Amino acid sequence: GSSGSSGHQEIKGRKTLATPAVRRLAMENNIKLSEVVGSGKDGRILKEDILNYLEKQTGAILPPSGPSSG
Repeated sequence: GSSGSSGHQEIKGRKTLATPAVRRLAMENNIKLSEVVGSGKDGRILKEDILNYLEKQTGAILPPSGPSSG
């Protein structure tokens, strides 16, 4: 055994750079802006980023933890 989890860390960047209409698109889809890899030059997260975050979040890697499968 003696198995451990890689771990988790945080990087500066409290204030997010993205339009207001887009900032909400996340709060509605429970999307972590910070996680949403912005596209705009200045890492500005555009509306497209959101639609691109779900397509990736939906097909994530997760265990069976039961009969359920999706």
